Amino acid sequence: EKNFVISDPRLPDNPIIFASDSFLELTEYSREEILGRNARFLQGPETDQATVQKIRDAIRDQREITVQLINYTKSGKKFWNLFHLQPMRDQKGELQYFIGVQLDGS
Ligand SMILES: Cc1cc2nc3c(=O)[nH]c(=O)nc-3n(C[C@H](O)[C@H](O)[C@H](O)COP(=O)(O)O)c2cc1C
Repeated sequence: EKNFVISDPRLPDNPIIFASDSFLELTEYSREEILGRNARFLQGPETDQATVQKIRDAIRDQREITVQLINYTKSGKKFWNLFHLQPMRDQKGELQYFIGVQLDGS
């Protein structure tokens, strides 16, 4: 998993708290530009709203999902993101983070 971010769903709007070096390369953002923000900044005009709903539902249900959707780099370059979400639970079985892995399928 080279490109990924980890979010903290115990903080408001599930902000990114960690972004891998490859993710920065992929997306053209600096670490400072994106930590503390929700990963939906990757979306834009052509991102399929139905697929986003599929992600929203998986987050709500706290389950794994793999979808493919149009994302955008900082300059506004489109790419096909083969995206996999995974809930991560602590030692009490309580939701603790989400990991999001991106694969540029373009
Ligand atoms: C860890 C994590 C990684 C995510 N990575 C992406 C991503 O790479 N691309 C994307 O379009 N959305 C990604 N999302 C989803 C958005 O953050 C958001 O959950 C999605 O747009 C659905 O929720 P919303 O309707 O409130 O926008 C990620 C979410 C989480 C929690």
